[PDB]
Amino acid sequence: DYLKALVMAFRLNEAGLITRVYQAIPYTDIGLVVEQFPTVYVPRLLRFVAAQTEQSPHMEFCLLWIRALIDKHGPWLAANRGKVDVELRVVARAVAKMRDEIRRLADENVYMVDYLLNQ
Amino acid sequence: KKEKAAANGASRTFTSKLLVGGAKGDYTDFIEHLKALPPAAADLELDEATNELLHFIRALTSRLVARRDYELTQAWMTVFLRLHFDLIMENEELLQALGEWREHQARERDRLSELVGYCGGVVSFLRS
Amino acid sequence: TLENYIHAGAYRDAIVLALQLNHPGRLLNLFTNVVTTRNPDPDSLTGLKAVDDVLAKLSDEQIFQLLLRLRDWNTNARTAPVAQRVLWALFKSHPANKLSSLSSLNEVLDAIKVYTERHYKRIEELVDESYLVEYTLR
Amino acid sequence: TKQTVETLMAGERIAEALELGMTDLNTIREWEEARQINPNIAPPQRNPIFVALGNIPAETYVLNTLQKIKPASLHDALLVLPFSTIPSLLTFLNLFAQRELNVPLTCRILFFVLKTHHKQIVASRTMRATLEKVRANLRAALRRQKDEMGFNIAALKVVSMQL
Repeated sequence: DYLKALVMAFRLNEAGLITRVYQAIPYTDIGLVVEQFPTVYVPRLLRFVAAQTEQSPHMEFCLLWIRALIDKHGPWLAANRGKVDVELRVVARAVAKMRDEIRRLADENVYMVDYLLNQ
Repeated sequence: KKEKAAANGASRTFTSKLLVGGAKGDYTDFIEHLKALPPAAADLELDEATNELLHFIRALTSRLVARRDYELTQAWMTVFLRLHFDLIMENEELLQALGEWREHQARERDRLSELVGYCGGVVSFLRS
Repeated sequence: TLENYIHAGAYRDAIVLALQLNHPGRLLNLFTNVVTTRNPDPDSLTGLKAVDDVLAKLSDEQIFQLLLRLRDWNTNARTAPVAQRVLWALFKSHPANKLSSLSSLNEVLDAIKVYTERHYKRIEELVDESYLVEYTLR
Repeated sequence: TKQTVETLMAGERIAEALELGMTDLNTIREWEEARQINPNIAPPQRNPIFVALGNIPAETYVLNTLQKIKPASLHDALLVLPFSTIPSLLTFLNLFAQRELNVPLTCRILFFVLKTHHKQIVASRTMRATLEKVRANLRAALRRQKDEMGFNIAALKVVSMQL
């Protein structure tokens, strides 16, 4: 269903359209979608959800996208490598920037809270 | 951009709307107020269950239970506890308030850190 | 309560003697043995309440001596963790004010802080890697 | 050439250590189940090597022979094992987690294992169960030792601010 639309939106290469249908799908369906998704468009898709992670405040959503992605298409990425090693390398960067920004601040705060909560 | 000014704050009728939030349930107006001014060092550094700190902490707690603005929540919370940590260790109400904040803060931290953790890790593995 | 002095004063006298000793010290080994006791009952800072207790009664110059050795136990990965746990029991049983005061503190405190941060980075990275299990499984 | 002498040596040491340890664990749990029938009269008769060492738990004999191998050879040595040894290893790894015995080491070796034995482990339901055990315990261990240093570093920052 949504899948169909997303494969067409990639089939057209129209970036804005890809984005509309991308944010369109509900978070509960992402599994289903990524599972049935064409492998040839998987590297391209990665480049996308990478660039979305680092240019639009939708953390849980994008991280979920990468999550279900590596989950359903991991062995593939492994064996293939090649050009995908660039795609991979921007995903890593993408989660890294996401990591050290949302972790560094969070736990620090809560640790201080903890000490204060203990006197 | 906004995430450049956010990293700028941590290097360095307002109280009206924030206190009106106590009457209301949505400190939303106040959140926008804060989202405005760049020298929050001047503003943040500023009786009986109607002193500003309890309600500010309550406002960050409110934002946490949303699904947005984790970034500025933490950013504001660290500069809050950068200078107010000696003054709030003296009072009791804002202690129970931080005790409530820590709840939501914890749940969500767990969620997000498992996600960026799982992803960061598995991807670091796959590129090997 | 003379019996109580007798039973409780045992480990107190033991540890205090260890700290007096500027020898390499089985102090490490006493702590080590008592913090990983196969029976952790009851549930508290060291598992043996008695250890928290003797930690609390601590002589202050000896608290300092304990930190001075703690910073040394933080250099090795092996001895590190037990150091982290006694540091933890120490900081949790004592409010900061008693500890801010002295009886040369800051340099030791900074060696401690630095190396603790290092092991923090290390362990975080290890959680990230550890999710490998999560994937492999499912 | 020589690398395989090293590898092989370091393979045999862990393999037989794991044999002794696993047999020991099995005898003691047998004795457990046997004593829960009748608590009176029931001797362990453990292998002489443990009682020779100062009567130590299997876990630590295993852990020590492990901790003893050269960092570099640890890889190929892990790989060279027969698969027959593997489940025991997980059974000990679980234990290393359950008591937080040398976490970074038990990790490093656990990754080396998983990286090379995916399918084999995920096959047999027994190995997956022990793997769920190590998952839980190692996760709990890392959690606790993390939060500890966090609180430690909070208090350190607060006394450094206080000074």
